[PDB]
Amino acid sequence: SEKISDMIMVRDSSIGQLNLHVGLENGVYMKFHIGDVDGSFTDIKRRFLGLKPVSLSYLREISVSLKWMSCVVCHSSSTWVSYTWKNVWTIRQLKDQNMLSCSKFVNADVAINGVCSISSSGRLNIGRVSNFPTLDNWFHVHEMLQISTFRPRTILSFPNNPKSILFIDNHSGKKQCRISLQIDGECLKFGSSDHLYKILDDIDCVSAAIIDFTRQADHLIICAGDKRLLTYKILVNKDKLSFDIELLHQTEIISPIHAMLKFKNFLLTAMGSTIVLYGLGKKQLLRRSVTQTPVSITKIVSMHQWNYERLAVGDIHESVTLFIWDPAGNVFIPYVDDSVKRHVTVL
Amino acid sequence: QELELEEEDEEGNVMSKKVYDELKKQG
Amino acid sequence: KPSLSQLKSQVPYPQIIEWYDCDARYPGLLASIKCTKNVIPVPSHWQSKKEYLSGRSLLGKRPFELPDIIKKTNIEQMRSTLPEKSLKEASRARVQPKMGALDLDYKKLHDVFFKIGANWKPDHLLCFGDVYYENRNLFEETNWKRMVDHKRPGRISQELRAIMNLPEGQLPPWCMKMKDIGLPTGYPDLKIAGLNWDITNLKGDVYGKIIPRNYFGALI
Amino acid sequence: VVDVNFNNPCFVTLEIDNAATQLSVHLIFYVLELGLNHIVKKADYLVNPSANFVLSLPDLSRYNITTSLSDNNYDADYDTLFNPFVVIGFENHILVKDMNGFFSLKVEIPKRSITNSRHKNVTIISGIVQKLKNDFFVLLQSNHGDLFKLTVSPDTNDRNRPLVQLSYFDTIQNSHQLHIFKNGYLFALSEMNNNFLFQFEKLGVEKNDFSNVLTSKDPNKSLVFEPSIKLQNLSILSQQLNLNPSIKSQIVSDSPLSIATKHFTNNKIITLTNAVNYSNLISTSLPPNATKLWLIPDPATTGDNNTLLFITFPKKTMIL
Amino acid sequence: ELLELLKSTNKEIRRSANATFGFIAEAIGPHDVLVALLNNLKVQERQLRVCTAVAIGIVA
Amino acid sequence: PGLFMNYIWAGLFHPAKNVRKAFWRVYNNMYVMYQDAMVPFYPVTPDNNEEYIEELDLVL
Amino acid sequence: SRHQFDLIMCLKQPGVQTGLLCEKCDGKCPICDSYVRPKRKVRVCENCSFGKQAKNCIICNLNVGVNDAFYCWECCRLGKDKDGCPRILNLGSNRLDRHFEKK
Amino acid sequence: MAEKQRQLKLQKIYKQKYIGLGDESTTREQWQRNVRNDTLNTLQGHSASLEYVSLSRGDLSIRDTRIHLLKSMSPGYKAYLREE
Ligand SMILES: [Mg+2]
Ligand SMILES: [Zn+2]
Ligand SMILES: [Zn+2]
Ligand SMILES: [Zn+2]
Repeated sequence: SEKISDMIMVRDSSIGQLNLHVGLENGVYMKFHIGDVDGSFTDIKRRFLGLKPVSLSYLREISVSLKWMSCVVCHSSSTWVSYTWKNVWTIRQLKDQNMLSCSKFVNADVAINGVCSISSSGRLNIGRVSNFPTLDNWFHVHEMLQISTFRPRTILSFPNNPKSILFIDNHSGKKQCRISLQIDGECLKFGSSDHLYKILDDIDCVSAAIIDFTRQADHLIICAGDKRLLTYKILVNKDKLSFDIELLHQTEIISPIHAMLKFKNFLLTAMGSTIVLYGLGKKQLLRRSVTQTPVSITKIVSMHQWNYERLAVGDIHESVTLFIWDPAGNVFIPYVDDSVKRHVTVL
Repeated sequence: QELELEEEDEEGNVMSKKVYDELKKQG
Repeated sequence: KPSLSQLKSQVPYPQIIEWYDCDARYPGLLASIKCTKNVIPVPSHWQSKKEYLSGRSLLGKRPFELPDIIKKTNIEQMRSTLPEKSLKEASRARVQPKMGALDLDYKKLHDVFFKIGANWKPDHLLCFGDVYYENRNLFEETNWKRMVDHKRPGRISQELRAIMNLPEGQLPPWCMKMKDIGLPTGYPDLKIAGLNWDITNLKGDVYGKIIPRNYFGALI
Repeated sequence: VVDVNFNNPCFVTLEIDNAATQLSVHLIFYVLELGLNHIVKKADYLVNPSANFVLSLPDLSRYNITTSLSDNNYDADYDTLFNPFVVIGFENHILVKDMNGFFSLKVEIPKRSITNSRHKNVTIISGIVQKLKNDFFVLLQSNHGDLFKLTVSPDTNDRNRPLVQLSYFDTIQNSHQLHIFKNGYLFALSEMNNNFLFQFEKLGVEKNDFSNVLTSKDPNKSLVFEPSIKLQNLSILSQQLNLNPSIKSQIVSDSPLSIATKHFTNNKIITLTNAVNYSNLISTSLPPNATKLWLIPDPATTGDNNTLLFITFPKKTMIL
Repeated sequence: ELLELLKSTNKEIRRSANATFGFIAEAIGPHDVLVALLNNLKVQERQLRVCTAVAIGIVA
Repeated sequence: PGLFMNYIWAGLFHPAKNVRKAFWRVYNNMYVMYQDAMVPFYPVTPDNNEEYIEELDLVL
Repeated sequence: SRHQFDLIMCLKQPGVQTGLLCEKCDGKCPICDSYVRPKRKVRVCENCSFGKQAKNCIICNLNVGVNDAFYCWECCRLGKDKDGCPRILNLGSNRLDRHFEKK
Repeated sequence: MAEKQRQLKLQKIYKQKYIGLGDESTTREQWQRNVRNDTLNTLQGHSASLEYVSLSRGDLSIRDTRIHLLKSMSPGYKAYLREE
């Protein structure tokens, strides 16, 4: 179709097939099998890489297990490495690294899989390429006897920042709770201290949620197992690269909560079979809306929302029921349910 | 054949909708 | 043995409980099973001592009628089955057989099932709870659902125009009463020519009118 | 199953009666008679209802233990000689018992120094037998993860009768199974997360040490131990990273797909990524506009690791 | 003639005559064979009607 | 089995014996085909069943 | 048999040997008596596999058997291949009554 | 009479092979004992369903959870846990 921006011709000494690797101006990478004796072009491969036109380069003998393989890195809006393993063609991205051009690199120090390159920021840098996603290892798994007293309970994400993630663990014996906060890809320190976590005492979280009642602050709501609902305030320091947690108040609830989410501006909990919508007040949480559910809904274990209008409610034994928000009525109205008994975990 | 309104003095937590709408008329 | 009102207080749907449910060996187990969500009741001709489908309604059963897509093959004209040849002529047709008694187009036969009607479905398919009972008339019901869809307020068909003595271009004879009483309550948004819609729209069979995202993984 | 050494295969079950009014657990022995081609129930004992684990030991007459009440197992008739023993696990103690009913040797499980009052009682969950050259030792494991060593001894003082001893061995993670290899390796199949390959550094407590050893001679003595934070009898050779149980997850990135989780046992953040991994060793500043790069082996110093690197700018070219 | 052979009291004869309607229909087509089979469904006898019902599913 | 059995539950403990013979003959076919698969669909609640397994109500 | 209601199957735990059909019964499912699409071979129990009877057909019980018996596809979809030994033990009144009227 | 005699004879063989068949005079005590014993087998038997129950009970090992589900088939097990 479009004008070629780069092209490279490679023979794999393993198979003996000739491959023609072509990059285009619209960010599309193509690959060709060249017939040897005649020269016919077979087995057409195509993948859209990015916005920039595709630049190619070639890496002679890189190791897969960390058997020889050759790979062609593909340069565009992002980088892609394009290899063949066990006669399966693979094209995957590279871990957080834009490259303008790329070449192999060998020392006594860096014996295998070394690579030197010019980054898009403009710096020249030496590296290793390590874990190629084959079909038996699609994911690269990054991290005396090593046993913790704390058990992980829930992982949360901030509403406005997609990159920040909050972690909550429970102590196995002492009714404590620790909280970690990893912004972007690194953990933050607690206040001005040395540690990377804050331990809350006399709390174990059944469920939790991070909710922005207003658009400039973020709040952690914990549901404790003692029928309490606790509000904290998350204060990330940004330059000291630290967070803080800070109690606001404690609110009493009738029943345990297993599902809670942000519904437009408030906190939407399910306690037992009751759907309760809460607003932030400065002495306690304030319940703005209370809806009772149909009779066969016994516990709610899961809910989800579609653009602050519809509500999908999941019962422990029955199934899904769908509700619509009545703004004038200030309640949720049920309008569909299911024919069989489904024991919902997540919806 | 128990909702809440926040009294501006903040201690209105233990009240009601219907109590707060009466105090719209007293206020 | 519990009484009937005693048993009705234990359940959320006391209209499901009847008098013979108190003769159960376990009325409390029986009554809670019946009021479980999505449990369908026992077919109701258990009480009767006649015979399932032995009533008078079966006298009026019509012959089978082909789905309308299959009528396009034209088999009904070539073999007539609704109401000949002597025994000598049948005997003579075995030693001298006639060929091509059916003139069916083979490309039309295949394309009925696979091209024209790959997405064909019958108009009535009983839903989850709809259990069949003896005097049920499914023919009336598909006629009634089709009667609701095509037929609309704001048009009157030619068949009724012959009966009413109301030809086209003409205000229907309750026009004056809706000038005296008013517009229909059940149609807030009905615009009628001559009351709240222009009189030059009073045109043919129409005099009035109601004037008030793709799914995940949809096929391209 | 019992190791019967080509005689008649035998096996032992723990069984409860599904219809009976009171909870009662039976210990049952079954012998396949190959001469008659059928399974016979040999023995049937009532045991304490907290029975939850059974393990078969080796033929004890090989190790000079006298398995009959007779002081010498020299009667040499076939019925008297075959008498297998098994280990039964209970709440807070163990038994070794006889097929022929002669013995019932009770030893209590050693109890930990700081016990959490939430979970009351200790039970056996897995075990393994390894034959030594003139001896054997049985590795038992509790639901707290403590590894215990059991030994059965000839008891020269009394009548040459069997004698059972337990000691603390090490503490590992709770396991479904244990396998010992002939090279002296131990494989533990964990119930949660990572798998482990160990090796035997020491063989544990010697039988003479009276202070650290419970015996079946006095079957009511208790022994408090403290678990060791470091492994004294074993060392780790390998782990296998397992994500089981994964209870909660978020998606960090969409291009390429990366997910964040926690490791349930050691409480670390785990990130699974569909990218090819890059490790930045060193980075250096460069003049501003650069486009392309070449690496060509240095022809000057032959048989040497020297290399030429060419960087090109739109006006200029650099050689290095 | 195979149609007259279906009245046989032998089960091999009826079973292999029904196989033969398949081979004849693969050569000369379904619809000459369908008409003779459909008209054979009007007899009183059950053996004849059950063997022509087998043969129609073979032709199909 | 879960959607089919919605037609069957009501007749298992009906007052009439003829209702109850016909419905247990269907239950027994279903049970031979699905002993393990019927388990999520039994109409048993804690009010209905004295010995109801409390492990079914646990949330992880 | 699907047709004669006085015939009695064994239904014991199946063994390792295979049940045979005669030339008159060849190609039939033992359960539903269907002539088409065979899926899995038939295994008979130990007692049905001993002696002079083991050579006989497992459907009609008198003639000598030559080929193997198969469950059809639809009996394997229903699980009826796992119920037990599908061998008929008695002869049945249809067989018996012809034998004594004739001589 | 012979078609009715088969279905009587086959009801006994299927009731011995598979425990939980019934007919028309099954007590609720008999029926509910069947439903409980089938459900406890499933919770014990599928290994995801073992881990779900063992974690949320907060048990000390997964094998302690398997013996709790298998002893619960016994009618005298509620009284055993109550006599501790
Ligand atoms: Mg409810
Ligand atoms: Zn048999
Ligand atoms: Zn035969
Ligand atoms: Zn079959």
